[PDB]
Parts: sequence; C-alpha cells; structure tokens
Amino acid sequence: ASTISVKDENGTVKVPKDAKRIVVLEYSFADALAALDVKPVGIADDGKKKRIIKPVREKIGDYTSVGTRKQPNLEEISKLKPDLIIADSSRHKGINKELNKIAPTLSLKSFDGDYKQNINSFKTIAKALNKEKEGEKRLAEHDKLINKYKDEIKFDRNQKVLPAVVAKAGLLAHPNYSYVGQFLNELGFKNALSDDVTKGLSKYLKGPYLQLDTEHLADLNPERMIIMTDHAKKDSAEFKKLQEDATWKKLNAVKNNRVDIVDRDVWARSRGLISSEEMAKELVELSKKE
Ligand SMILES: [Cl-]
Repeated sequence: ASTISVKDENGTVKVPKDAKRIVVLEYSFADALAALDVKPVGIADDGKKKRIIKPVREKIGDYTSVGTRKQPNLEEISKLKPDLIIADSSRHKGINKELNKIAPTLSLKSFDGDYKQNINSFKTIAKALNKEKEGEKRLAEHDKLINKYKDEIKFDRNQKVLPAVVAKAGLLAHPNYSYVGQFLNELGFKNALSDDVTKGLSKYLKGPYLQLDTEHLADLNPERMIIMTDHAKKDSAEFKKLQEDATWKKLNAVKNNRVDIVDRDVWARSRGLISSEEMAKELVELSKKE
C-alpha cells in the first residue's frame, strides 16, 4: 500500500494511491470530485437529490445517499466499503474516530470555510487523488470565467451590498468574511458590513452571522440586498411580515428595486466551483435587466 501524504485539518493523512471509491459528506466535496472526473459512491445529500446542483448531479449520475450532513449514517458508509471518506472539519469532529475505523478520512473545510478556504479544500482533494495537474487546469479555467463574469456585471460597485437569509422577523446577515461576503468582494462589490460596522453590531452575532432587525437594517441602509431563500421564493410567511414593516418600506434598497431573491441551495449551501460560477452568471443577468 503506497500512499500520498497530504495535510488536512487534523494533521497528516496518508491517502492510498489506489483510492477510487469515495464517500463525501458535504456538497462542495461532491463538486470537487465531479470537477476532477470522479464519481463519489456515497454522498450526504440530506435525502434531497436536488440539493446537489444540477450540472454536478448530472455529471456524477447514480450514487448512494448516506443521509444528512448533520448526522451521516455510518452503517451506510460502512456498507459502501469506501477507499476514502471526505468529511467536514467543523461538522464531523464527533464522528471522526468512527469514520477512521471505516476508511482513510480527510477532514477539510466547507461549512466553516470562506471562498478561498473552499478552493483550498479543492486543491487538497486534487493532490490526494493524484490529480494535481488536472486541478490546476480546472482552477485556472474557473478563475478566468469568474473574472469574465466580474467584467460583465453592470452594477455600480459603489452601491454597497448586504447578503442575508431570512430569520426571526429580520435578516440573518452574512458578514464580509463569510463565504458569500468574500465571493462578493472577489467580484468587486463592497460589503455594507464593513469591519467597523460589524464590530458595532457584534452583540447581535449568532455564531458566524449577524441578526439584523428592521431598526438596525434601517440604520445600515445598504444600497443593495441579496436575500438567499429556499427555491428563490419570496412569499414565505416570515419574509412577508418583514415587508409589512414600516421601516422595511423606507429602505433605500427596497424603494429603488435593488433587492434580489436568489436560490439558497446555490448561493449558501453548495460552495463549489460550478455554484460560484452560477452565482456570478446570475449577477450578470440581473444587472442587464431592463
Ligand atoms: Cl450549509
């Protein structure tokens, strides 16, 4: 058993050179494998096939679900007898000992990674699979496409942007150091949540995100909002109440048609090469509307 030594979030892992059958426990890792022409044998897909973004899903084809990302089914992982498991370094600390009894296990950032950290996880996966050159090629293509979309996005970058999900009668905002915040910065946007602004709102943190009620949204008054919702729907009971709010109606972004509702699976959950390309393409399209 010859191996390739790579670094992951727990130290060194010796990955077998004959690793071909791989179980992945986050969506971004499925994207990584598809980009490298590898079809995972198992995916933690939350029992929801549509959570795997379409071009990735269609390239991989048939696979076995191993359950939720929160609580993967280790009997189903065992039964697959994989060569390698790719686990999330935040979600899967508790199951790590059990996963290592089944197969060599890489522990990589996805859930608590920003945009650059997710691309770093892609690089580690490529190296682990003896596909370093293929990964370099793919990332050069990705970067060229992202910068082409950047130049086609017509929006005025002086209009500061707030990315968020809907929660608890307000918005649960993704700050400038989140995956989405950092990606928007890569596209030349200015996040409304500057470091100074976020410092002055920190009593409202809920883990990685900032809970903004309408009073605090009114004070921030970002010129643009991107609101990520399941299925890109805007008619949830929660989001409808938020809008009957007198303060919401006076917001600059609302008065001027600069609130866009986008798909949460693509924008928040996927964290892949294909999904980030799709986010950028969507911004081009929105910017070219009448
Ligand atoms: Cl997620």
